[PDB]
Amino acid sequence: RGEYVVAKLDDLINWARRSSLWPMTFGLACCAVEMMHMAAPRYDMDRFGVVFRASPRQSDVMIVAGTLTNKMAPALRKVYDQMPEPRYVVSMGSCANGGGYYHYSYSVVRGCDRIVPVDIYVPGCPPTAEALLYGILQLQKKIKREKRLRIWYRR
Amino acid sequence: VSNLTLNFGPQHPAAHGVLRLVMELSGEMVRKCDPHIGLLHRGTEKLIEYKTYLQALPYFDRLDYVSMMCNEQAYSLAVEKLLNIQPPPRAQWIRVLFGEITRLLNHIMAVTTHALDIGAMTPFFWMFEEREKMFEFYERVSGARMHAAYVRPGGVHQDLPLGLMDDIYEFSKNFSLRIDELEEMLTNNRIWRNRTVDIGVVTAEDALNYGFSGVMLRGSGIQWDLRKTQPYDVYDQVEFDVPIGSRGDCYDRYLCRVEEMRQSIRIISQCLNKMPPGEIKVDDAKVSPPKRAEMKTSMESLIHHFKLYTEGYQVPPGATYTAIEAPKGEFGVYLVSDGSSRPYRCKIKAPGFAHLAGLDKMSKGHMLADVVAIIGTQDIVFGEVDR
Amino acid sequence: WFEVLPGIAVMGVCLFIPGMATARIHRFSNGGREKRVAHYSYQWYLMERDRRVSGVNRYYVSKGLENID
Amino acid sequence: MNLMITLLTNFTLATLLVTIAFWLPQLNVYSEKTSPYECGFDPMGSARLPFSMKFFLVAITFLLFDLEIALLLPLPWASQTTNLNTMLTMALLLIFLLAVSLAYEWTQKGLEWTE
Amino acid sequence: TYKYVNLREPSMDMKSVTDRAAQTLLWTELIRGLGMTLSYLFREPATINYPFEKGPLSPRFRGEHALRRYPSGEERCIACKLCEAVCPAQAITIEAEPRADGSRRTTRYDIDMTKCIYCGFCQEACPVDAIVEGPNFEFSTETHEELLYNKEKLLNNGDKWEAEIAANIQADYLYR
Amino acid sequence: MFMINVLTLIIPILLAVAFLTLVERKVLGYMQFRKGPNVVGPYGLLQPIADAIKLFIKEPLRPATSSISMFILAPILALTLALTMWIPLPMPYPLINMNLGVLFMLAMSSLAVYSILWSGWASNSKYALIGALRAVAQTISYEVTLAIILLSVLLMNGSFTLSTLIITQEQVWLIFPAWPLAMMWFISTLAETNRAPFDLTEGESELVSGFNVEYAAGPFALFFMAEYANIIMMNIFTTTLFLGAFHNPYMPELYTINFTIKSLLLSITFLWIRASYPRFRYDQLMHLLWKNFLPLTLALCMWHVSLPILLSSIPPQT
Amino acid sequence: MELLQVLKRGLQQVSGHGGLRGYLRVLFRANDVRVGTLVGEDKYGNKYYEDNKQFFGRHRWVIYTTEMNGKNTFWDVDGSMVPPEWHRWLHCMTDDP
Amino acid sequence: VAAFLKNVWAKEPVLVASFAIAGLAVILPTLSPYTKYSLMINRATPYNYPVPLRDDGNMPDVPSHPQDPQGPSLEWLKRL
Ligand SMILES: CCCCCCCCCCCCCCCCCC(=O)OC[C@H](COP(=O)(O)OCCN)OC(=O)CCCCCCCCCCCCCCCCC
Ligand SMILES: CCCCCCCCCCCCCCCCCC(=O)OC[C@H](COP(=O)(O)OCCN)OC(=O)CCCCCCCCCCCCCCCCC
Ligand code: SF4
Ligand code: SF4
Ligand code: SF4
Repeated sequence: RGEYVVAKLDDLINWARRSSLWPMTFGLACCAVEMMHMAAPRYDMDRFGVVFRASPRQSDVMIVAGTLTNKMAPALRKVYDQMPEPRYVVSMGSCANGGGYYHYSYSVVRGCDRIVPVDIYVPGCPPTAEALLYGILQLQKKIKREKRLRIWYRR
Repeated sequence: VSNLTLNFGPQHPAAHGVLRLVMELSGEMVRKCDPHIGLLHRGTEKLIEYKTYLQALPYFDRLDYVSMMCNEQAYSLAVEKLLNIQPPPRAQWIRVLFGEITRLLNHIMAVTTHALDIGAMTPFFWMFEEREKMFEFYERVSGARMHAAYVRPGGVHQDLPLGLMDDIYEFSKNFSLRIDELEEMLTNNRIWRNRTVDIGVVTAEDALNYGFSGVMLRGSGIQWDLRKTQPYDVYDQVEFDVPIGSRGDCYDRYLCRVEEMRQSIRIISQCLNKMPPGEIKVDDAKVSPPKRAEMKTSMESLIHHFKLYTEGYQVPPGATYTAIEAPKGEFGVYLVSDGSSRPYRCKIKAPGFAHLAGLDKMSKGHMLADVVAIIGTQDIVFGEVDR
Repeated sequence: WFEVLPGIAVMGVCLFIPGMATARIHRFSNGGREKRVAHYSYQWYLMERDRRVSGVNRYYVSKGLENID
Repeated sequence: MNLMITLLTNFTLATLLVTIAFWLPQLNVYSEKTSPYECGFDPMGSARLPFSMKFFLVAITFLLFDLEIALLLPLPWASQTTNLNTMLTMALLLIFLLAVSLAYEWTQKGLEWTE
Repeated sequence: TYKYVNLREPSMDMKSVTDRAAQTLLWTELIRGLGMTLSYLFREPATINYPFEKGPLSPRFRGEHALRRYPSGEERCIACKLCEAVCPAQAITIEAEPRADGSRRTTRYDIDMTKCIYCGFCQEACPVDAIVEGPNFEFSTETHEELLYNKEKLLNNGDKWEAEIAANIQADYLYR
Repeated sequence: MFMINVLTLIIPILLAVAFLTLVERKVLGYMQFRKGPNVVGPYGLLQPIADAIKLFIKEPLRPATSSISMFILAPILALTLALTMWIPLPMPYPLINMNLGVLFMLAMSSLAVYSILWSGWASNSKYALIGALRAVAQTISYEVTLAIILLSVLLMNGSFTLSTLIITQEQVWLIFPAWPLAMMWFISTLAETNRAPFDLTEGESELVSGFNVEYAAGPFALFFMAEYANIIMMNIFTTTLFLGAFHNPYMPELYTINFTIKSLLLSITFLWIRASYPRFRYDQLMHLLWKNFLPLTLALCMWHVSLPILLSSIPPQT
Repeated sequence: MELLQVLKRGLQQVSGHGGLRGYLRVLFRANDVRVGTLVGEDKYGNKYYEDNKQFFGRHRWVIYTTEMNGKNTFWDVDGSMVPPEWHRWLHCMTDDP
Repeated sequence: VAAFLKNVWAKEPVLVASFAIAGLAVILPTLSPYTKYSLMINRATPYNYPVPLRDDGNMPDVPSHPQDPQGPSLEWLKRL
């Protein structure tokens, strides 16, 4: 029986792949500062293995923080669009998660769903660094149950 | 032919906001730079026209998010000025206190992120720890972390929780030691200095025509301040002294920001010594809501509550321009009020919107690798510039 | 504070293994003692002389004074 | 031959590791291919290029200064002979000559790097 | 007053320029000063383990939007529409049909936590303190659907913790 | 038996790279007043395996290369050089004892730049080209200077053997006879690697490592590999050249221990320098080398050609 | 001379806290291994620990244990595992448990 | 001279010190007393087997038995 090997290896590539998950910080607006406080020493990211590094090609997952204007949106989807095929999007802040304090006028896009698909919505304005961190952890716990390979085994 | 057209980059790891940029250059030298601003523009001023004064205030919080209680102070001073009100003294003092605290924030950010952009991974960390202590103050004060208003027209509401000024004192005690630790971290570093010495200088009159107001005019000649010349509140009384520099060299501007942090410590101290125990909000029931004890059990307090929330206080018509000293330089809102509840047309003034327009001349003489430092040196937030 | 020093210890084992490796492997594969160093032709000549006079074809066993007897 | 075995190995492990690194990502669980890649228009990064003489000249002076460096390289063998006078004379002479080249190029408009 | 920096006379006199050739040349200030003030390393870093430890907060902190009710719960909300009227994001909805008893409550009371900026205004405006910003920040829903709250979800949020909120309000009502 | 030697040499330098990256993240962490990774495994010892197998498994990701040759050449070259550089380094015993030696390391270190020319060449992105040309420029300019230093500090050995270096070190570390040239050669070792201050970067900058560090995925775990391994090397070759311990035969692991400790501490100083100081702008760097280092190297050199004949001690070529 | 006190701190905490296997348990559970501090009013499966006040910010800490809501298992630790009142007193909201 | 050197040593210490190391490195090998020692050392190390010559019918010196002193003596190196 090889399905034991299947599930174990799943927990291997999954275990590691989630344990690191170092993203890129898109950081449009005042949610970006709070994110940096998640990178500050007190709430520090590194303990959890998340690394701070900037490039869409190295990017494991993406954090959309700040308000997404019409003018920025296409560039955003390009940054999404050159990325390692396994990828995840975490929407930070009331703005990007469905329009926040604006949701109106014109230039602002309403939600980041209308641009790219999204996984973890973390509300707050800004979401307290603890809350954002809880969002990343919950993303990890979405990575646990991926069970991606044994359905490639088609059983 | 030669030249080029290069473009921006999406983020440095600490990036606050994104610009594009188009620089027509020569071989590793920039002849023409033309920043494209307006990338992040959320259309606040159109929104404010649709929402009453008490409602539109968080816009004046988060248009410039880094420095916050300052912008609060700007809009509040505008509505008070136009509305013929004075806040009670204790309100003015608290407002000054958190004003200079906020200035300590925006300065420590500007400096540290200016380091992280250039190199120097660590000072960002050392100091933003203390910044986290600062937000630890806000969370007690206003009941939230960053954008929480805690400022109104006719004075602040919800005075300090019992035991706050002790913590304020305790931070203010050794902040001096820590900022001096930064001054050994830099300032005689051959690297940081020798990277920024003569880059992006400015002539005083030139800065006046380009309208720079802030650490720009400070560090380059032309001694000027709004704090000293046009005191807008009890911030007049307390003693302190502003720095200047004679080299106009962008290094002077740095050191001026530093010394403004230190002086901010002086102002915080004296403020902690002078605090009168008067009251929070003004006593006029129709400008600002009553506290709940009076709200209940008393009729007129209830009415003024209910209407003052639904409709909101009416402001007589007039055109005002108020200007304060915000850590990015002179900040102001131009209010236009139809006699009404809502405002009508209010255009904020972003110091970054001026300073940014100066990169054309300032960056004319240095190659792009230091155009980095040219942008980062003048405190700027592309959330404030656009609006 | 101590977080880094175990990692540094592991770097110490990790850079310290090839030294003891190569040294012990000389002191084993090459006989009881070190491998000769042939840099100059003379020393090589002496090596292959030891080789020929070993009868083992190896310069490990050096014979000895009594081999003439 | 021994070091040549070391080169055969060290070239293998390079090759092997490279191969593993190509297999596994396109041996991965699901590989999906859509997005267009525009080589397209000239201003994406930079634009065109008017390649500038400075860098090339740095390559050049890297040559001449190499040549003088390797011409100087055998000295540790030569520092011991029965003629010391001549030795000092032409070693100090030679690298002094290197420094003469450098001093000349440092006097003319060369280098100076802001242009 | 003006107190200005960098306007100074660098001494080209001897014993200053000694330490200037020493300074440029030998990197003493760089080495000693910086390398040592980083060798300041040993101070116990400030980091907190978030699952197992949590940072400080305040009784006035603003969490998520729990509705409250009286002892012997009446649905403390009167429907009076204020919290909706002062919402600076406009995100609230109230429709109130007088119920069986003749007292008035809300049929649909909704919030978009997306749109919500977490002011605190709806916490000030409620005459009876029906809605209060919770202490708990508990979030990270997997769908844009899940961030929209019915009157029902807000109730169940209120039932999940009250004596919490009762402790906060009972603490700070003297300030408001 | 011999392939056992090879494997015992090259596998531990790879493991050394992984756990090195760990120590990097930690030292920078606490240096920055914050704990490094604790939550991958205990204390952070599972972090490399994470980085390893994940960073291998993320899919190849872009673009049309335009050269199938170079793209799969450059990584193989960068590794192969980084692995064979370790051969002569003395240890108690070299594993290949070469008469010339140190200039062989110098030579391959000179070859190491084709991975940058070709790597940055096959991008098909005309910006990564320019970036690569520039990085080649600074690496090459510090291949000038360094060579002259070895050609000086060696002149107290008397031969290139790289073994006799450990014989010279017996009485006094070579740091004392020339400290300054050792200082210049330390900073020179910072040069090629482009550790801070000398690194290029993200945000706005030349972004050579933008596409260089981005592109080629797993093969970026390779360039990653050769860069860090090469670092550990230059630290070790410093530890051998400018200092060292006493070799007590019959117990070589003693010298191996002491050697190891000093080398590791030196690399620690690399990672914390990178924490410490900002970066130079590019031209100020290149002509900082041309301004000052190279002239003073010439002076110290000729002073080491003329010195040993003064004091009448000129070294004993064997 | 002084270091013996240090190794007595570590030796003490590992000895008294958890026993032989307990150090590995709590260690992989939470990479923070702290001296046993008081008791902390267990209530549900999750156990609480309030430090002697030695230092702020990391004042107090918790282990979530297992089985909450007859659902999930250990290794799933996150927020919201704390009940409301322990959410209050664990966040510095109030100094009274 | 004095002002010139003070100013070039105020501005560019690396270059002044470089010329100092240079010049002193030029002159000092001429003056120092130890020079000849190095030469006599370097000549005292044979790389090549000393090859005998027909003794009889010669002027006596550099005698047969290696102990017989008449030849050159590096004893000055034996104690130095
Ligand atoms: C008695 C007989 C004769 C005896 C003669 C003896 C004479 C001795 C005289 C002194 C000898 C030389 C001393 C060292 C010189 C090294 C080169 C140097 O001086 O560099 C300085 C240079 C100055 O920079 P700048 O001012 O920009 O340039 C001037 C250009 N007009 O550049 C700089 O300052 C910037 C360089 C910064 C490098 C990055 C930071 C490095 C930090 C760590 C450095 C220390 C490492 C120590 C080694 C570690 C272990 C090996
Ligand atoms: C399309 C590209 C295809 C090729 C890709 C290649 C990728 C890797 C390229 C980089 C690696 C280059 C390696 C060069 C090795 C040089 C070895 C050398 O010079 O060793 C010196 C040593 C001297 O010995 P010594 O100490 O004097 O004496 C011993 C005791 N008497 O010497 C000895 O002990 C004798 C050793 C002789 C062994 C034969 C050497 C053959 C070298 C063939 C090189 C082929 C590759 C060329 C480089 C390509 C670069 C792109
Ligand atoms: S959600 Fe709030 S804090 Fe975040 S970007 Fe929008 S306004 Fe700023
Ligand atoms: S806190 Fe939210 S619901 Fe309340 S008034 Fe503000 S945006 Fe509206
Ligand atoms: S203000 Fe209070 S009582 Fe009035 S409708 Fe809103 S929640 Fe209900």
